[PDB]
Amino acid sequence: FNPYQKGPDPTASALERNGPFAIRSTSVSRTSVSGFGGGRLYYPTASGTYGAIAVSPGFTGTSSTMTFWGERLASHGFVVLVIDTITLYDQPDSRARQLKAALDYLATQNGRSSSPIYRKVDTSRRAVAGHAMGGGGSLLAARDNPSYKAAIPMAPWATSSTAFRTVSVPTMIFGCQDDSAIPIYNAIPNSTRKNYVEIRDHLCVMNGGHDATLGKLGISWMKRFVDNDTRYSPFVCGAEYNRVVSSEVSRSYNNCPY
Repeated sequence: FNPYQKGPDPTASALERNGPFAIRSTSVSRTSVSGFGGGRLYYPTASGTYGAIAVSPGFTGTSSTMTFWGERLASHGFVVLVIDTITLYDQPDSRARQLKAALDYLATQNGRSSSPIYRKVDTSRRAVAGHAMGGGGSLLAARDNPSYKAAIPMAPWATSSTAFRTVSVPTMIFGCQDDSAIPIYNAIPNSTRKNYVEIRDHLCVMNGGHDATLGKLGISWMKRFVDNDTRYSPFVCGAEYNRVVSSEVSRSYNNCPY
């Protein structure tokens, strides 16, 4: 009995579409929060306590460019806050701090009976994700906050790959072959559970056309690590992953099994 397990036993097709949790979304206003630029909160309406995921857009990106991830993750049983940055021009380090703020905001809101997500978040199970500089942001957050359960940097950008040589959070990186992501993956300690999947734009991961495959891989990673849902092992390490990776995928690395 995994107490964090949610949703039906997984299938490829169910992971290639919006999931079985009905979700609502609300706007988090800039005026309500000091540590980030507000954003879009997606949450399963169904009773329960869920893992919390904060997702960063990249450089000049808005929460609206990442709504795919809000809906896709939340609809498979996560509370997902797609942040807007304090400015469009915020660097990775600032995106990292804003992702950490967004997760702390989710923990604070969890405890307020005023909040639609009152008692809906397991504040012990947090993950980060983001696109480009938001990817670098997610990975810096995960570096600084090893209690986090998972990171998914998608087309990650940073000024240094050696910055990630202490990452201790299970990290799935998405690459777009015709775009940095590999030096980042190589820098992560091989003692850290990690996975690289290269799709064949820079915004091939952004709201992209490989939505099916990237969504499946991403939900699977959050399930496996945020929920400890070993039902998804076939989808991140086993026969299903190997099917995905063998097809659309130019290259993949991992240190499977986990």
